[PDB]
Amino acid sequence: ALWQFRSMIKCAIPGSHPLMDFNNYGCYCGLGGSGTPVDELDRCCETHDNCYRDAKNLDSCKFLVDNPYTESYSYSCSNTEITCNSKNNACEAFICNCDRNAAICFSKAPYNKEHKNLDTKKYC
Ligand SMILES: O=C(O)Cc1cccc2ccccc12
Ligand SMILES: [Ca+2]
Ligand SMILES: [Ca+2]
Repeated sequence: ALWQFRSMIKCAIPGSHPLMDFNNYGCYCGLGGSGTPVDELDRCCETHDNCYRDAKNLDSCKFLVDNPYTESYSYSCSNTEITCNSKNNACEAFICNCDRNAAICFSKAPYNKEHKNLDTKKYC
């Protein structure tokens, strides 16, 4: 679920504040997305967006309000290590891995201040 993804980021990148840092970054980090990502970080977000897309299109999963963000899994954090609980059902595991892969990705992408709150009507 959304809150848990926020905590994943705090786990992968300890000195970080997610809502502020990664929301409305580039073209994909934020609600929806458009165009080509600008950045490796932005790419991390596009892949996340696509991961949620695929999850919605697993005909065996029916998320509340049709939003995968709505779905909790369990997962733990041990010194930069995110671990998805094996006991999460197939749909929760999938979402879990979207979030975790995205937090691992964010932790290795260059953060470019330029791109925070990008003019998306122009550059995306
Ligand atoms: O996925 C989204 O729609 C927005 C979104 C994207 C990336 C990181 C985030 C961190 C905290 C809250 C929202 C976030
Ligand atoms: Ca997005
Ligand atoms: Ca759940």
